[PDB]
Amino acid sequence: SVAGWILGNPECELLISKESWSYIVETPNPENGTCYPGYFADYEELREQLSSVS
Amino acid sequence: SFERFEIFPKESSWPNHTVTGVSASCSHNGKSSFYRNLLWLTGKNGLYPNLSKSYVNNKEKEVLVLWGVHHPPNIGNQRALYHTENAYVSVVSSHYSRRFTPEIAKRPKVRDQEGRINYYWTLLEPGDTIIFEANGNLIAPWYAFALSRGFGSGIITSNAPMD
Amino acid sequence: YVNNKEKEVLVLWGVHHPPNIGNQRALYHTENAYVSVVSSHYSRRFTPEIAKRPK
Amino acid sequence: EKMNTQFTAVGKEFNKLERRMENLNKKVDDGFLDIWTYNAELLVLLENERTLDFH
Ligand SMILES: *[C@@H]1O[C@H](CO)[C@@H](O)[C@H](O)[C@H]1NC(C)=O
Ligand SMILES: *[C@@H]1O[C@H](CO)[C@@H](O)[C@H](O)[C@H]1NC(C)=O
Ligand SMILES: *[C@@H]1O[C@H](CO)[C@@H](O)[C@H](O)[C@H]1NC(C)=O
Repeated sequence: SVAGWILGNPECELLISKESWSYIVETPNPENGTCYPGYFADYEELREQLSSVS
Repeated sequence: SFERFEIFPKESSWPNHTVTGVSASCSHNGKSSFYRNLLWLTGKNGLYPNLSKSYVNNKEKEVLVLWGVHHPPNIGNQRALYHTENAYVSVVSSHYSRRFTPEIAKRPKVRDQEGRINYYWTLLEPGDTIIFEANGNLIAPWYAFALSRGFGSGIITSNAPMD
Repeated sequence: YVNNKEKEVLVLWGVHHPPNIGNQRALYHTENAYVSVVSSHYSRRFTPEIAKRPK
Repeated sequence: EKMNTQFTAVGKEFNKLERRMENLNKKVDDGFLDIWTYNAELLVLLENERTLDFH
């Protein structure tokens, strides 16, 4: 998931050299997100802002 | 479904706190009473043992629980019913947590009463857990609500006769 | 930190809430900690919250 | 028959500190109301001449 990968989970290491894009494709049930449990503040706004970068 | 079911029985879940808390602002049929789903907790033998209760949603459907925190208007009343000056409550869950603290200040009179109760609510999931930890000024739940939300609806305000 | 680049930068940080006061004092040697982040138009003061939570 | 229908909600409520939502909700609701008046009306006025000319 976006939060799991942005925070740098030990998994999701295969997608470091994919800097530029047009959009992000997820999995219907993304499992390996954040390891330590918690409440990710302003989650939704982060996804929208990171939906497009150069 | 809206099964209103006992969650924290008043006769067995609070052996060490007085549960008959009444307010003159909610009088019913000429005598003081209180809400019929909440419970004002006070001291006993001049002692208010900090409470720590838990609940597991055994049912196979969402449950809705309410609770509130009481803000006394003066420090004298706060120490009278709780024997402490800086209380704190806490309500944790699997993916939900907050830590409320009381706020004491003089407020304009509303319904011949100054103190304020801030009500809060949440939701659980099948098999989820909710833990109440507090040392004062907690209005614990007494009745929950198991709900079966179906594809949403709307609310109407009107005065038409029932037919 | 000063954003020397000519581009926006995104930074992340977190605050750890221990489950018991014993662990809190073990790794930090204090009972009432506090963290704070500030910028030109951004400032908040987080504080830890200790309580028993479901596993 | 082409008036496809679905469950619809009423304009919700908001507290005094979220007035931006109320005006946004009014703008979208009034936009559809203005659209359907002109769209529906000009259809039965243009297609009333079509049937009159047909006769
Ligand atoms: C990743 O997800 C799998 C299930 O899909 C789980 O068994 C595993 O413990 C997870 N590990 C991490 C590091 O997220
Ligand atoms: C309540 O009081 C009894 C004895 O007065 C004590 O054993 C118990 O630990 C207290 N706390 C409860 C029942 O939560
Ligand atoms: C309750 O308060 C007493 C002292 O007032 C303290 O020793 C005890 O650890 C507290 N228990 C909880 C569960 O906070």
